[PDB]
Amino acid sequence: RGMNHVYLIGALARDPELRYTGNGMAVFEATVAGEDRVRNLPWYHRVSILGKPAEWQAERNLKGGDAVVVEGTLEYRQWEKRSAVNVKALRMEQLGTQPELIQDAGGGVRMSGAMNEVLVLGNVTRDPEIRYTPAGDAVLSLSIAVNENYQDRQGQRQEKVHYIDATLWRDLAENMKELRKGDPVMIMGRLVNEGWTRNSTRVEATRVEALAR
Amino acid sequence: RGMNHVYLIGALARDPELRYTGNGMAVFEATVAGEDRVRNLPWYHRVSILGKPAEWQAERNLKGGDAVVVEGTLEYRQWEKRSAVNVKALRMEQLGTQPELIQDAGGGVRMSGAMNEVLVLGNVTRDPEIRYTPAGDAVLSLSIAVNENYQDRQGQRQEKVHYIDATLWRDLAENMKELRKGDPVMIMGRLVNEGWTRNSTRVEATRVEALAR
Repeated sequence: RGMNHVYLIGALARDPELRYTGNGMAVFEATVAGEDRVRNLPWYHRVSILGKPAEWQAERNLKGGDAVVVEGTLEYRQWEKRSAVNVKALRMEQLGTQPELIQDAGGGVRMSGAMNEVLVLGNVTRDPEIRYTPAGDAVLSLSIAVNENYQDRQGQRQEKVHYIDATLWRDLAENMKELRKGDPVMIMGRLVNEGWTRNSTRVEATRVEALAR
Repeated sequence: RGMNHVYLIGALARDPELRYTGNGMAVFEATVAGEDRVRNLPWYHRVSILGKPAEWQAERNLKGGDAVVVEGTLEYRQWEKRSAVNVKALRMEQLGTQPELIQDAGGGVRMSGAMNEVLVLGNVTRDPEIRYTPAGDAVLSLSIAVNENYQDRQGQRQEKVHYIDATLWRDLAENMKELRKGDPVMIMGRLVNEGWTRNSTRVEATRVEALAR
């Protein structure tokens, strides 16, 4: 139970990198960047692939400016507390068509006519926070727990949690403001980066469904 | 003999990363970014620190938006051929003042009122290429070899070469167009990235001195 899906079509903002962790694990890192018509809103997301798949991807030798499709999951990480959500994939696929690129001052590029979709299903972790813009537009910050099963070194089942933050606007905010900790919910939207004082990767919701309690 | 110096004052364009090579060597990577009044011309340069110094720097926990001073060298690398020049440092130092930052669409930042200086001294590797813009401004592409001594694992002296490309404009181009392979030369200028069809880190010369042959 619980869903965790991200689909991106974007340009590699610059050449990806293959490196290693302190433990010797391969990590392939690329920034995928786009803007979708939904104003033209830009996004840039770091995508990581780990282990042998990282080496396999690196071998494909994709470069900055290449358009890719990526299927991935949102990965929550926590350290000393501070936290971040990033996109994890197993592979990307290069598009056969040549994207229309927009160059930024850093020499980074993004793809016009991109795609950015998230589908997550989990449970609310805490009573949500409702606020209003000065003009009276509702905004609700909602945090959900997405549970992942995995097998450790011993072959015993373990659980991992990803805490995913979502931003709901206007009617979506008003409709979901009565959600409570523990309530199951499904959220569809786009993956965005929201700046604060700090960075936060969030889901800007386009559709939300409270699930049967 | 031979000089290889880069001085940068800029903002970290985003959070730096500590990673490792396939051989387990620590590599600290940061992008330092600025624009200097000399129009306001932006630059973004990847700076690398290797080994224990990389770990030491990572411990300082500098973040995107922090202003730094970096003293470094230009490092030439070659693979299968293709090549790149990057900035190598042993440490950066954070400024005590808060920079005026300019944000790009990628969420990257650069520092206004930055500093970017290169001093190199080596020998011309090949007869230089002179071209003219349509309006008749001279441009000379000049490549020099900068020789570095080092000790290998056995304690024997070895040499390493860095091939550095420079762009000379107008009077500087006309003045230096008679340079020949082997001629010693000193070049001062700013480190830039020049796009082509590909990326090239080059020295845009502000002063050049032919040395006694």
